[PDB]
Amino acid sequence: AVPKKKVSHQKKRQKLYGPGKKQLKMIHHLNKCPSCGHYKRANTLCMYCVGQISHIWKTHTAKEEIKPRQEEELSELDQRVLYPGRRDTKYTKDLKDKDNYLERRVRTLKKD
Amino acid sequence: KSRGNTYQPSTLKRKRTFGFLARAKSKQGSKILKRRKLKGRWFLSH
Amino acid sequence: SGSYQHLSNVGSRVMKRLGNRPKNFLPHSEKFIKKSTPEFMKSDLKEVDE
Amino acid sequence: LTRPWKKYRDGELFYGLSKVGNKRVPLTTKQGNKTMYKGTRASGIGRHTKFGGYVINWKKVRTYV
Amino acid sequence: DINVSEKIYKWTKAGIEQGKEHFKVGGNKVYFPKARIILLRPNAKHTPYQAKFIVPKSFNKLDLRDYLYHIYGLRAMNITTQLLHGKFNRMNLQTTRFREPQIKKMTIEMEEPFIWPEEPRPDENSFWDSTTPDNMEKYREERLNCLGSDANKPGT
Amino acid sequence: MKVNHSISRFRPASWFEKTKIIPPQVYIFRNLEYGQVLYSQFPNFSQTQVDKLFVRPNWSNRKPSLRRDIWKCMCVVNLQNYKQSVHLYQNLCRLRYLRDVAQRKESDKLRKKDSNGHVWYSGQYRPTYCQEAVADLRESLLKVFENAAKKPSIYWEDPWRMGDKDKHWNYDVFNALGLEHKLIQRVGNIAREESVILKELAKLES
Amino acid sequence: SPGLRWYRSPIYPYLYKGRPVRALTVVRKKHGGRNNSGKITVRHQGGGHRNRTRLIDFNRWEGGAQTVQRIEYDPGRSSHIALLKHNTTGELSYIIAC
Amino acid sequence: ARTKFTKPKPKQPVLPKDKIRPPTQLTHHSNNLRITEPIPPTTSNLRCPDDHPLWQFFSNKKFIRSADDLPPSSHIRPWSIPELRHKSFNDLHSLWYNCLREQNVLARENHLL
RNA sequence: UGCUGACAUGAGUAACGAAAAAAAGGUAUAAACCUUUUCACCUAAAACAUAAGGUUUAACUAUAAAAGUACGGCCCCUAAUUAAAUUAAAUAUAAAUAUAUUUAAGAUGGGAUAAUCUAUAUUAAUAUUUAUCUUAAAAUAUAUAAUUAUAUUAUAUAUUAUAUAUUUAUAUAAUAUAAACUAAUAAAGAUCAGGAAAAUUAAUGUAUACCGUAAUGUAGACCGACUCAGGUAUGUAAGUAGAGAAUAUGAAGGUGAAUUAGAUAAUUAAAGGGAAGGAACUCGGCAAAGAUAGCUCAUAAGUUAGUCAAUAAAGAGUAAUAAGAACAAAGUUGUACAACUGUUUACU
RNA sequence: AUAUAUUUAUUAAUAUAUUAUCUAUAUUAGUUUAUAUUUUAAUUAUUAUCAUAGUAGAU
Ligand SMILES: [Mg+2]
Ligand SMILES: [Mg+2]
Ligand SMILES: [Mg+2]
Ligand SMILES: [Mg+2]
Ligand SMILES: [Mg+2]
Ligand SMILES: [Mg+2]
Ligand SMILES: [Mg+2]
Ligand SMILES: [Mg+2]
Ligand SMILES: [Mg+2]
Ligand SMILES: [Mg+2]
Ligand SMILES: [Mg+2]
Ligand SMILES: [Mg+2]
Ligand SMILES: [Mg+2]
Ligand SMILES: [Mg+2]
Ligand SMILES: [Mg+2]
Ligand SMILES: [Mg+2]
Ligand SMILES: [Mg+2]
Ligand SMILES: [Mg+2]
Ligand SMILES: [Mg+2]
Ligand SMILES: [Mg+2]
Ligand SMILES: [Mg+2]
Ligand SMILES: [Mg+2]
Ligand SMILES: [Mg+2]
Ligand SMILES: [Mg+2]
Ligand SMILES: [Mg+2]
Ligand SMILES: [Mg+2]
Ligand SMILES: [Mg+2]
Ligand SMILES: [Mg+2]
Ligand SMILES: [Mg+2]
Ligand SMILES: [Mg+2]
Ligand SMILES: [Mg+2]
Ligand SMILES: [Mg+2]
Ligand SMILES: [Mg+2]
Ligand SMILES: [Mg+2]
Ligand SMILES: [Mg+2]
Ligand SMILES: [Mg+2]
Ligand SMILES: [Mg+2]
Ligand SMILES: [Mg+2]
Ligand SMILES: [Mg+2]
Ligand SMILES: [Zn+2]
Repeated sequence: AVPKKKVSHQKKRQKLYGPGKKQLKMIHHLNKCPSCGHYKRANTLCMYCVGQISHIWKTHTAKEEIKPRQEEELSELDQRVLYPGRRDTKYTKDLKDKDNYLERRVRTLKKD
Repeated sequence: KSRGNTYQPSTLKRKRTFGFLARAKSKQGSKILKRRKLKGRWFLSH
Repeated sequence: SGSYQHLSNVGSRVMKRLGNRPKNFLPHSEKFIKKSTPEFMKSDLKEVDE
Repeated sequence: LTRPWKKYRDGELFYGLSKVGNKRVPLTTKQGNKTMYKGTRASGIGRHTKFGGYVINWKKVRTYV
Repeated sequence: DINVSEKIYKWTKAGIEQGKEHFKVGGNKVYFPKARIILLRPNAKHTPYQAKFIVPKSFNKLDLRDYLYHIYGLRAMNITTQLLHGKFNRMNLQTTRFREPQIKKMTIEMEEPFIWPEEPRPDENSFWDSTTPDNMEKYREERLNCLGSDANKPGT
Repeated sequence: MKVNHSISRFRPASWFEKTKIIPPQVYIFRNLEYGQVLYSQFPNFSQTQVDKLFVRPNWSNRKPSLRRDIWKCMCVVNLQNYKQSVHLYQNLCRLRYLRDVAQRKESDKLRKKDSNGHVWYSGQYRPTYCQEAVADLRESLLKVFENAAKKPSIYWEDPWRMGDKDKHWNYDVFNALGLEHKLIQRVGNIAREESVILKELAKLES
Repeated sequence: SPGLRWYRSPIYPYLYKGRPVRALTVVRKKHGGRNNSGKITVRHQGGGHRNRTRLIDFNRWEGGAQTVQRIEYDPGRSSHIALLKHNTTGELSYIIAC
Repeated sequence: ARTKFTKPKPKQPVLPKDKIRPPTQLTHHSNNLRITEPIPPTTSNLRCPDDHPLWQFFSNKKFIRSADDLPPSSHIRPWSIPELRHKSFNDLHSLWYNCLREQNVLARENHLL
């Protein structure tokens, strides 16, 4: 149930790193994407090219934003009177800074 | 019967028992207050 | 800020304690202030008391 | 998640920084029971009625001349 | 002859007609008042015919009305009072906690409307320009809360 | 005892004719807390009226409190006949129902949304409901006059509350009628002596 | 019920089946057998039914003929009490029933 | 509970066609009603006066006095006690109220800042 | 089993706290945030109103709007009770103090008027607990005033038509569902016999103070060291079903979560089914299994006479015959001990 | 009912597409249901969810 001794430096290290099962393997199965000449996984789509195509689809197949007439044709002063500004909470501010906590996809290296 | 929740707050009761004025009014409470003052306490009572 | 502290004198004792820091822990107090301030703001000379 | 930037369990609270603190700090108007009435030195103006109403006493009302 | 509310309304109308107070003036004459009031910007819930003030915590509704009449010449017809809560604040967790001040805010209704002047641009006014102090605050946060290898990390 | 008052039921034209408490008119009430509007046949109202209107409440359109202070008269609309006023009132109720239950999605689409796709608010005050009520009032009145002497009139709390006298409120039917957009006299505490003011208005057109 | 099996109480049909005169009744303050210390001095006394003590005339001073109007149940004593009415005076009073 | 054995209940006793009263209300809401877009209240209907007494809380109708709009520190001095001592009561009272007004203007601004 | 600090080891191991998720888009930044649609879960709640509590957590600083009527406090009044208070000498007492009496405080309670809307000030003058039956009345049908069977039976409002004051008032007549529920009324059964305390006319008044109001509240926002399957007061709690607040469903509302994706060995947990046998198991039928109406009938020995035994066991009617939702309902007996309903070692 | 087309002399008739089957008032306070009035406010085929895999018979 309980360790009888302080496990030594040797014995913890040979346990962890000695076996190949536990080690990380080289990703030999990279290959060139045909659409953009960059690294991608074998039997896998290029995340750049498919992303680009998805973006294209979004730009074309776009549901139009609903802008109400009455709010679109308000005067500036009138709009200010109706819908004044406010102090956002700390939480709200944190939520707003998305680049702080949201990871954008990195581009791979160009294949040789 | 699970224990641990022996504190059951109720502001009124707290102020009656452990409030400053209750301490002031009793002789014993006044002595306590004095003792706390001597010690240097920032908060003498609830 | 979103403070409201400026329209009152609340937590007065605490403010006094903070304001009147002991002089032998003045380096401690100002070390972090120095760190906080940018190079163009901060001055080398000692901020003497009133 | 309570907040999406904190995916894992840091020792951060659901709200605020610390739950604990000095309980012994003077009451305000907002605190206490329904019966707890603090008041704000605003109205020693008139007189409370026998029935629970109030009757202003204008000789004891502040004008700013 | 007539009911109380109606009588009050009649009195108010008479006072308006006069150009005298639209309300019974008190006897406790304060010659040198030290009270200041902070005229606030209007919320979405209010109209152009309303104005809200931060006032003294010991300021009465009647007192406020009197102040508005005599100091400024404005007659507040209806007045409400909103005493705010005082949330706990502390400089740091090593310090003692205490409440921020309970602050009294009184809305008034008035017979003529009013809309604030438009707030200035960043380039125009020196003081009303939140970029600088906010940036400074951010820099302070960075520098105090920077620990190890984030010292090398470039500034925002 | 007598349980029911004038307010306790819906009152048709015949009842009004029999009684004559007030003239032919409909009262409209802003909610200072939430910005919601409350129509009524009488200058007072009860929980029953609230229940009738606020039938499908949610977080956005919460069922309002009946506390008297937050309710304030937005608009008092007078008409040529009791029957006409009753019909207008019914139309308003119908419109409200449509907005809440039947044709809710369309109403939502029409409204102003903030970022994060909610109907724009400041606190729990939502300024769209009032606007809708003004638009709904305009619609109902128009319908009444299509269906169809004293010149009718709409006593406003506030002249600002009109969208625009050019863009709206200048239909041919209204003009033919002589729809006078008056406002209530603010020479007194409007909130506190509201009932008195309403009584005075009622007296004026009789 | 097995609790009913040994419940005997004497039936008095002549006994009054109404409330006592309210002017002659004071509240019967409970103690739980606790003295001014707040400590249980007398054991085995506690939360009964609510009661009113009845002000029954033991001295019997006034004199003159008095008619017994009714005979009542009294919760604070084993005896019945009799509501007398003074024939001349008209003053009302309680008395231990014979 | 509902069971295999539960026979259904009888239908409610309807009042006959002749006996039922005609309802007091006959003609209800218009079926033609339509959800129109809202009509947002406009400042154009207002006539905010140029001498509204609430402008007295501002200074030259400015949301905020800039550094140039403010009176400079070298040019300005507070009153001396001796100077005040030879002023009349009414004058002093007026001065006090002017001071208070100025504070209010600054207080509004200061708070905003 | 020294004290304090720092850092190891177990170990990148267990665990990430009852849980239903999917796609598209915000965004070529999202398992976790927002929106839309789909799907699910709670639904006499995981809903909607509130009480208490609390680092304001809120839809936020441009912030929780009250003269009063199905608005609370404050105020008046008092209960339980409390009081360095109160009375040459109230009484007692090593001091502290204690007692009795006064006065003052003290809500968990009582408190005038009101949609026809209503007016609270000042001065003067003399209600434990339970029940709404039976009878009687008239009404509706069958038979030949009287019988039989069936509901109805005190109050709550609009309409119409009359008679009196003069379209506003008063009274009368007639018209008009069922089932729950409310308040107010009346009469009244039982012993366990049911709070306290604070006047009326007239004249003159009344410019209506202060505080509470967010959100959370069977909970991530309180008490449990934690965003803890624990503890936490009250009122509504769509319909369909039913004796019902049981049980099923779920209109609306709210929610689908600081862990995910896969795989589903051994093994564990919590479930479902099982041939032939049927307690052979085991200390012991522990556990599991077992309900051939729940309504209406009927129901023994014994016995303290109490359908106590009884919700008797078996059994009948209605329903169903191959079965085909949930929930209520789980035998009979002998002996020892204790009359019985209760109480007990909060955590063996 | 709206929108888009075709015929007809904006109207009516036809075709296609989309949305809808609500609502309000009476029956003495409230709630539900019922009927009447009001309104365009529908009844057949086939699915799904939930109730221990809802239960049961096979597999
Ligand atoms: Mg503890
Ligand atoms: Mg609170
Ligand atoms: Mg009012
Ligand atoms: Mg004894
Ligand atoms: Mg050592
Ligand atoms: Mg791992
Ligand atoms: Mg493992
Ligand atoms: Mg291991
Ligand atoms: Mg694991
Ligand atoms: Mg979990
Ligand atoms: Mg996405
Ligand atoms: Mg239900
Ligand atoms: Mg919830
Ligand atoms: Mg809630
Ligand atoms: Mg609350
Ligand atoms: Mg208030
Ligand atoms: Mg009050
Ligand atoms: Mg008192
Ligand atoms: Mg008190
Ligand atoms: Mg109370
Ligand atoms: Mg609320
Ligand atoms: Mg806590
Ligand atoms: Mg614990
Ligand atoms: Mg929990
Ligand atoms: Mg249930
Ligand atoms: Mg649903
Ligand atoms: Mg078997
Ligand atoms: Mg078998
Ligand atoms: Mg055996
Ligand atoms: Mg064996
Ligand atoms: Mg068993
Ligand atoms: Mg026998
Ligand atoms: Mg069972
Ligand atoms: Mg026993
Ligand atoms: Mg126990
Ligand atoms: Mg135990
Ligand atoms: Mg009814
Ligand atoms: Mg239809
Ligand atoms: Mg379910
Ligand atoms: Zn590519």
